[PDB]
Amino acid sequence: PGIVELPSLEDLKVQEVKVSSSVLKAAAHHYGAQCDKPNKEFMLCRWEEKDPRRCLE
Amino acid sequence: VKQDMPPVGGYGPIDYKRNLPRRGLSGYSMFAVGIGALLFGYWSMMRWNRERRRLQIEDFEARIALMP
Repeated sequence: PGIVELPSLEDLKVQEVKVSSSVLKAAAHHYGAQCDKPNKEFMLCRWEEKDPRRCLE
Repeated sequence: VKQDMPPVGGYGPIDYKRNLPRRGLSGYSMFAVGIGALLFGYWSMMRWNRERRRLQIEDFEARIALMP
């Protein structure tokens, strides 16, 4: 039918938070308290518009 | 002299009684002990269950805040 429109690798290269996972769990509560305030905007963007490649910024 | 074997001076008594001391107590005491220890275990189990419910909700908070 129609082609897909997948974005570029130069936009798909952000440095991860390359911590391990157990410390990421161990710091999670204060990660949810102070930060994770503007990512409910992200999650609402995801659940309203179900398109990753649309809400990646 | 004579050296047979008679009973020398007579032998003492030998019991033949059915001597059963009936160790233990009444059955109503046994039901009381059983129900009491059982209910003790129930209360302690209830308390530990709801403590682990609190910690399980905290682990749910971990998986919620960890996800995005």
